[PDB]
Amino acid sequence: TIGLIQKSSAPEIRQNPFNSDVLNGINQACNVRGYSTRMTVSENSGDLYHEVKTMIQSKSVDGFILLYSLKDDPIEHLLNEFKVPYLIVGKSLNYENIIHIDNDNIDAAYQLTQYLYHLGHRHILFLQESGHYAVTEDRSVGFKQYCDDVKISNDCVVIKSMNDLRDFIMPSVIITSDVMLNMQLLNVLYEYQLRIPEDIQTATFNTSFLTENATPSQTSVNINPDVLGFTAGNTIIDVLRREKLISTQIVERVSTTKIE
Amino acid sequence: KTLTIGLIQKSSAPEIRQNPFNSDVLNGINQACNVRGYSTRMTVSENSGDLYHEVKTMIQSKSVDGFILLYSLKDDPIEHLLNEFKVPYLIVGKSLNYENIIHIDNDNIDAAYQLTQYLYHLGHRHILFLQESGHYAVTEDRSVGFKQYCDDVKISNDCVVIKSMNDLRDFIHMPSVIITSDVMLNMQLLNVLYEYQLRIPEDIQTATFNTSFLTENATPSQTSVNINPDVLGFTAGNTIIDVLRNFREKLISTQIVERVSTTKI
Repeated sequence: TIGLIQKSSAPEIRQNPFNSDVLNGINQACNVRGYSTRMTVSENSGDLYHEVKTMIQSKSVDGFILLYSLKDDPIEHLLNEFKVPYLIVGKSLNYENIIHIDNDNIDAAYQLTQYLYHLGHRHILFLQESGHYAVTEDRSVGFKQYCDDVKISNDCVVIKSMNDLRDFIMPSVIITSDVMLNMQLLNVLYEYQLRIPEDIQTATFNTSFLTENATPSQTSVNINPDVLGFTAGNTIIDVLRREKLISTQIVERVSTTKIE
Repeated sequence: KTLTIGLIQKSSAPEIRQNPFNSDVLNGINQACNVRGYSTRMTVSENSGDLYHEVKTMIQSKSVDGFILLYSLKDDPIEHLLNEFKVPYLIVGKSLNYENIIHIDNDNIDAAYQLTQYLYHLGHRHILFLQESGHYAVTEDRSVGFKQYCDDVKISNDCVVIKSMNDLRDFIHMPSVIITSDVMLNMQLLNVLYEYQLRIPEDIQTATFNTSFLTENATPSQTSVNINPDVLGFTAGNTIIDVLRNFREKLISTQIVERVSTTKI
C-alpha cells in the first residue's frame, strides 16, 4: 500500500483536475504491480500531521508520495524522523537527496509569458493563489523573470478570496497560477462584463476539461499530470525494495489572440 | 482477506474522471475505509471492453475483497460478471439488473421533479432538459422526474440527448431556462451560450445537478441540486464494509442551491 498525501482534502483542492490526473497516473502504475493505495483525508495541516503519523505508527502503509511541496513542511520532518520511504511530486526544498518528480514550473511560466509577449502583450497581470506552496512560487518567479528580461511591468498579486478578487477587479491579459483561481477570475470578469478576448485575455496553468470548456476556452500550459503520476508511482515502487522533470506545452485556445 | 475495496468507475477518461462527483464520493469512501482499516484500488480502463477484463483479472487475482460500482447501467456486463463469481458488491445508484443487490443513491427522479418545480415557481413555462449521452440510470432518472413534473402542470417537456460539443452547438421562441443533467455537460452549455453571446440570467437561465466548486464558480454561478456525494461515499464505504464483516437500500437527501443563473421571470 502506498500513501498519497494531499495538502488538503477540502473541495477546492480535491476537485482540482490536477489531483484526478495525477492519481490516475499513480493507479496505472500501482495496479500493474500489485499495490493498493491510500489517500489522506485531513482538511488542515494540523490533522494531516497526526493523520500521517497515525498512518506511520499503525504501519498501514509501506511508503508515501507527497502530492505537493512546501518549504519547512512539518510532514517532511515527520517522515524523515521516522525514516519512512517517500518522494515528492514537486520541488524538494527541505531535505537533500530526496527523489522528486516535477515540471520546470519557472520555465513553464517564463514560456507562457513569452508567448503572450509575442502576441503583442505589454501589460500583463499575474494572479497568484494564496499559500506558500513551491509550485505557485515557481510560476510567479518565472513570470517576473521574463518581465525583467524584456523590461515590462511585473504586477504579481496574491488573491486571498473571491471577494478580494472582486475588489481587485488595465492589463491586456491576465495569467492565473492555477485553473481553480482561473474559474473564479472568469466568473468575476463576466460579472463586470469584460468580454474575453475582446475586452481582455486570460491564460492559466494545467490543461483539462475545465480549461477546454471554460467560458471561453482557456489558453493554458499542459503540465502532463498523467505522466507525473505514472512516474511517481513507478519510482516509489522501485524504492521499496534524483530529479525527474516532465515537459510542458502551451495549448492555444479562445482566451488569447494577437493584439495590436 | 486483502482488506481492500475495488472501486469500479465507468471510465477513467478525463471528462469522466475529472467530474467533481468522483472526487467527492471517493473522499467519502476514503473517510469510511481509513477508519476501519481498509485499502483501496480503482479501475483505470477507459472503455467497457477493457474494464470487464480488468475487473475479471481483479476477481481472479483475488486482489480485492468487495466492490463498489460508481455507476449503474442497464444490462451491465460487469454486474453479470460480479454475480457469476459471487463477489460482494454494492451500487452507488439505482439497482436495475439483479434484485437484492445493495445500493446507495439519491432519489434522482424526485430531485429533478423538485428542480423543475422550483423553476416553474419562478415563472418558467418553456423548459429544456439537456441529457448527457449514455444509458446510465442516474441520467434516465433525472429525465424522468423532469417529464413527470411537466406532465403534472401540462407544459412542454423538450428533452434532448447531447452526444458531443458539436451536437450541443448545432442544437444551439427559445426556452427561458435550460437544465443540464450534469455539471460537465453544463460547463459545455455555458461555453456555447457565451460564444453565442446569450447572457445569463438576462437572456436565458440555466440549472444543473451536483453542486460543487465548478457550479459555485461557473460563469455565472449556477443554481444547482446538491446531491451530497461525500455522504453517498461515506455511506457506500461503511455499507460495503458492513457486508464484508460479520438486503438494504439507502437514499441520500438532495437540496436546491440557488445562485445567479436563475431568477424570477
